[PDB]
Amino acid sequence: LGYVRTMRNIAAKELKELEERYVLAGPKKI
Amino acid sequence: ELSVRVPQLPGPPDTLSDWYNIPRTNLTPELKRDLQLLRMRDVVAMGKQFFKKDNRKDFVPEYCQVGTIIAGATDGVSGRLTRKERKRTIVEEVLSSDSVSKYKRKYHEIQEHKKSGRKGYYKKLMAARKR
Amino acid sequence: ERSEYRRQLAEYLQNRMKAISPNMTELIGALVGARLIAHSGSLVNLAKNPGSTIQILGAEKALFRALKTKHATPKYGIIYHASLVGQASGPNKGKIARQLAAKIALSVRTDAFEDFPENADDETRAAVGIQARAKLENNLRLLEGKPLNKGVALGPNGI
Amino acid sequence: DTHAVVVAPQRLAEIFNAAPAFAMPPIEDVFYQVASLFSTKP
Amino acid sequence: KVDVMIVHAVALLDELDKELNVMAMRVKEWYGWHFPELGKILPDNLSYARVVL
Amino acid sequence: TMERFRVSPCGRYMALVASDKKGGGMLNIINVGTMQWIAQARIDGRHGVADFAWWSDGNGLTIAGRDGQVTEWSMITRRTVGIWRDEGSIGGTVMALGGRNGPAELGGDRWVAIGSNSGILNVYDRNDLIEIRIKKYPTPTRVFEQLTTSISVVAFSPDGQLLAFGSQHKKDALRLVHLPSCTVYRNWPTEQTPLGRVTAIAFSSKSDVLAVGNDVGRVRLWEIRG
Amino acid sequence: SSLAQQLAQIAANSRSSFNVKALKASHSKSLIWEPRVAVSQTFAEIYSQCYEGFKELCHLDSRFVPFDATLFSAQSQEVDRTQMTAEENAALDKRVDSFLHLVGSRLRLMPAIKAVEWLIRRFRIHEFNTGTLLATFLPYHTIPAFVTLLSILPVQRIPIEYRFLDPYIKSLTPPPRAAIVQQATNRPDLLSAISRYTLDSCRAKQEYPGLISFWGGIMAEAVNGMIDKMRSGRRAIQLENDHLLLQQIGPVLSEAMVMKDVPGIQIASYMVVAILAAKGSLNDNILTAFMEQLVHGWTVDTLRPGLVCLTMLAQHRSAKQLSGRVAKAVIKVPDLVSSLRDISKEHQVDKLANGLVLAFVDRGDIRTLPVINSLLLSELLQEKQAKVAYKALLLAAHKIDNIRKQVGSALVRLSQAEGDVGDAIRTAIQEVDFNIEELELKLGA
Amino acid sequence: TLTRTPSKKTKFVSIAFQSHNIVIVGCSNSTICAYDVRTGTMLRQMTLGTDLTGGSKNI
Amino acid sequence: SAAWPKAEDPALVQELLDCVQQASHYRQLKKGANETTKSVNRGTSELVILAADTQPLSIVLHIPLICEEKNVPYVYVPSKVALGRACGVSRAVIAVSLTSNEASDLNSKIRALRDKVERLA
Repeated sequence: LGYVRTMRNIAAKELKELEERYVLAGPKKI
Repeated sequence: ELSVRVPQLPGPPDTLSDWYNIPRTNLTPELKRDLQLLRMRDVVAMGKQFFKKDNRKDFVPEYCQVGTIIAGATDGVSGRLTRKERKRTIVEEVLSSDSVSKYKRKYHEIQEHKKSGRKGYYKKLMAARKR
Repeated sequence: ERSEYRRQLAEYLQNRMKAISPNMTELIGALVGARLIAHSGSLVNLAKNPGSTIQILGAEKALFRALKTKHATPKYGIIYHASLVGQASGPNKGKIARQLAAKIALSVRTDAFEDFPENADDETRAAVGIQARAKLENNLRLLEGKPLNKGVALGPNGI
Repeated sequence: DTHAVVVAPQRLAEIFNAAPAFAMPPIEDVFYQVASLFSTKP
Repeated sequence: KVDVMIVHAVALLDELDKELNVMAMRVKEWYGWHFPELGKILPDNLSYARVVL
Repeated sequence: TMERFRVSPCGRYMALVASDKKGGGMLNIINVGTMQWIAQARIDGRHGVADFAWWSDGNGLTIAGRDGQVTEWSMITRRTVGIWRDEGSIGGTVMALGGRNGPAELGGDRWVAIGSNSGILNVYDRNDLIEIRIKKYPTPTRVFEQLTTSISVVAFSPDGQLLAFGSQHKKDALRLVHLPSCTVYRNWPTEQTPLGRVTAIAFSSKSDVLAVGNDVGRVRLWEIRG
Repeated sequence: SSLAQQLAQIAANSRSSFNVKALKASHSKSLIWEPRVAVSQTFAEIYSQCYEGFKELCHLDSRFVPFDATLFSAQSQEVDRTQMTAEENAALDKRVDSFLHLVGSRLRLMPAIKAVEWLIRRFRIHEFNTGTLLATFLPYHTIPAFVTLLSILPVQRIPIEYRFLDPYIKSLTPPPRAAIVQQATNRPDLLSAISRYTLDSCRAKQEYPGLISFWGGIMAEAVNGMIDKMRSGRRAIQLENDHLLLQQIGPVLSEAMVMKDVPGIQIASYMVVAILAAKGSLNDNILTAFMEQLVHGWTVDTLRPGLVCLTMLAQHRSAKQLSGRVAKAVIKVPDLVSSLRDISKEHQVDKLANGLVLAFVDRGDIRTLPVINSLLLSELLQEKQAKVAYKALLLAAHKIDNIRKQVGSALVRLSQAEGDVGDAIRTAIQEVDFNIEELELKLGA
Repeated sequence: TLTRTPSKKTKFVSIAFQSHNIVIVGCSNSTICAYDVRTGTMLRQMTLGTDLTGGSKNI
Repeated sequence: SAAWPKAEDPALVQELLDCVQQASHYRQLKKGANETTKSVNRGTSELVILAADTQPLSIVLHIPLICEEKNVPYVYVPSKVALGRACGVSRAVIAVSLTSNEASDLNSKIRALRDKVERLA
């Protein structure tokens, strides 16, 4: 369980960085 | 002046008294890889340098200590490993050295000579008969 | 002269720690408190940590090595060189390290978030530290005064 | 009407285990501690 | 109350302990040419520096 | 339904919980001698009325609803004397009310015991409810957390010295409690006391005999002797 | 192996060494010196060091000067204990027990430890007087000197009551008070041995507060655990368990309650009596026996602790009145009502005060009227107790056949009392339905 | 805004003040709530039962 | 005081404790201040319920900072003993944090409950 928790923390940080980079790459305005 | 004592009453030796207390081997997997490499150091330098054939049944000695050469003050331009070559173990130095392709070539020649006629050969003969 | 300056720097660190965090200074003391503040970065950055984090601050290399190779994690970190975990011996050392880290987490949260009327004496500003230290010393002396196992007392015959 | 005082023995063991036999409070003070432990006053 | 003085003072304390240990070992090797048995008599380096004084 | 009811100790009245939950339960109060409706007591809760108990002088009644609200409702003024809360009860299941020499304007019963659905039974001294003003947050004289399943039965001794409380959902889950000391007796029931899955208990009129009846359908009797 | 069992009992009962390795080991067992040094030590070196220790001890306390002549003598360098007869060995045992009772107070000091090391290394007290030595080191069971004595003790020479110490001899750690107290609740022999040691010291007036606090604490916790064991719920078994508890306790408390010269052990016995009367549900005649012996036993030094223990004893009784001599010595108490208010701030003195008023009213003496008046106007009794006490006073006034003058003076003062006591007294007059003015004008005319 | 109900389906249909600081509101989910205007808190939630004359359980 | 998203309505408090009990039976719950802080810092936490009856209230005030940094909803119930025996603990629990998963009726209840907490805020 401790090993899975550390790997999940690392993978969640990677997902946050990759989703930030994907949004930065690519009735909205009134 | 004179005090009540502390009563302290509750196999092989830990440190050698005659050899200035070399500690007993903490037989880590990295030290075991290093000792296998030391008994196979004839194979590592592939025929360029042969070694004294010391082949006991157990290659791990009872007392070892993994150290590092520091410095000869007379030679310091080429008798000194650089920062990108001072590695942690001995096996890491062997792998960072050259002729790893030479080890792979000799291994694949041995693998062909040992797969020469064993069972894929007989599967091919049986298929050529059945066709 | 360097030694005299280092001694007065230790006295200054003690005075500034009793100024900043009186609860934690009443618990473990100024040097170990300063080590914890140093590793966490700041007081409000230490206060956001759980007690299991504060138990193994500083032992992080062995911690993450053990967590990644499925070994057994270290029992304590910076907390080992406090006073109150150094009196124990055996497994009671790890038990007192757990309990002391939990009380340190409570005391750091109190010293970093509680307000005071500014005419507040230090003896009532370090109240959580005083109470936690007294309770924790009582628990330590119970853990040390746990008796040994009874046995059959045999005579000379074996009867 | 009154009943028999119920006291958990861990409290009395704390009263006597607070210090060694030497360097304990005097027996008048320890008697007042034990009597206030066994006092049935609400 | 601000804790940047706490982190700076404890980093300074660690570096001072390191430099004081190396300068005390240096005055031990630096006075051991003239009196070498004093380093065996006094193992505490502060008292060694005080005796050198 | 007419399933749950309580006759007053004076015998004059009888209260029946009306089957209408809807975020608050009422109970219709009936004169015993003529069997006619005379009053109605409505409390606010989430699922209604967990239990209730007449006061010992016979006038009012204490209605413990689910979600912790307990309500003292008098018969003379015929409106609510007060509302207080059980300590931390996420929902009440049973209540009992006994003893003597309590507060004179709250029926003259000394102890109230309220058992919740977690397994915890709180016992309050009813001289601590009076702050006629009732404290909105009284503290228990004793919180009993010995039973692990929901408290199904609770019964005071008629002289107010014993309190037997039990859970149905565990085999031999019954405890017996002294008052005013609020200490659980440790010598009974033992591992081999054939209680069963206790569904109903009853103390005798002189409080010499405890009767315990289980879910199999077997009454067993125990002399109480002090 | 019946022969091996008989020979094992013979070898355990044997006392003198008979081969050279046994002599060297038995000479090696010491308190101060390590064994490698303590093997090669003659009896002049040990006597020089330990006589310096005894000189320091004899300059500290005065009463070691007979042991200067008999135990620490230059001739006592040479005496072998195993070569003298049984009466010489018994007289030497009496001298050793007297010295150990004398030296138990100063045993944290290195002079006293040097003196005990002389006794151990010459007379072999760890083998021949294991009971008294282990009992005199038992109040110091948290110190390294007790750890060393536990290390040098022979295993089969310990008495049966102190055989809880065997894991603490196998692993050299000091035993805890939980272990000593738990073995005291389980074995009556260990509690009897501790109480016998401290009473045999306190009869010789060699007490010290460490020993008194040690015995008081361990007998208090042992009687606590013993009552919690003796409680059974069955009537005949709890009767027999109360009787067995009293038969195991009674001599110790019956001596330590009336030991007048040692107020510390008197207060500790009061503590044990208070625990025994509160927690253990005892009988009324047993509690009157305890109260009568406390009343016979107190001094001025233990008067207020005696009154606290008396309040607890009288509170936990089912009867209403006290049995005579209790009320007589509480008449002899100097400041009764003010002391009872200082106690009733914490201890509920109501049943003691009620029984005191009833036992004074049952006396036809007229030197108790200030005490009766003060106890009635004290605000200590309840309203019902005050009413029944005043009713008994007027009934005694009707029973008397001067006396009636002082009785009527007390009655008119009690009727003209000021507060709630006067309210309850006039209410008691109204419910006994007898007129004030009859006896008023009868005593005024 | 003083407060709002937890349930979004609670509709406030009538309002009357008991004193200067106590507001009594009726609701559609069978309740009469008694709020306190200064702090915006809730004194007590009076409730009423079902209607047993027809359908539509909420009074 | 410092407990400004207070749940004072007893209907909402009963809904919060019923969802806490259901998550406790689903083993989707983190009990205690340290375990709540770990779940909020790791980001697995869907909702977090603190208790306002804490005698030093400042020992749970660090969790509002981490919830403001991680955008999870926190709410204060009145009684920590009620929170404790709502989780099924037999101790006083001062902070609890209930987590989310892929697909559950409990996850739908979590979404509706944090909508009600956002109505409180």
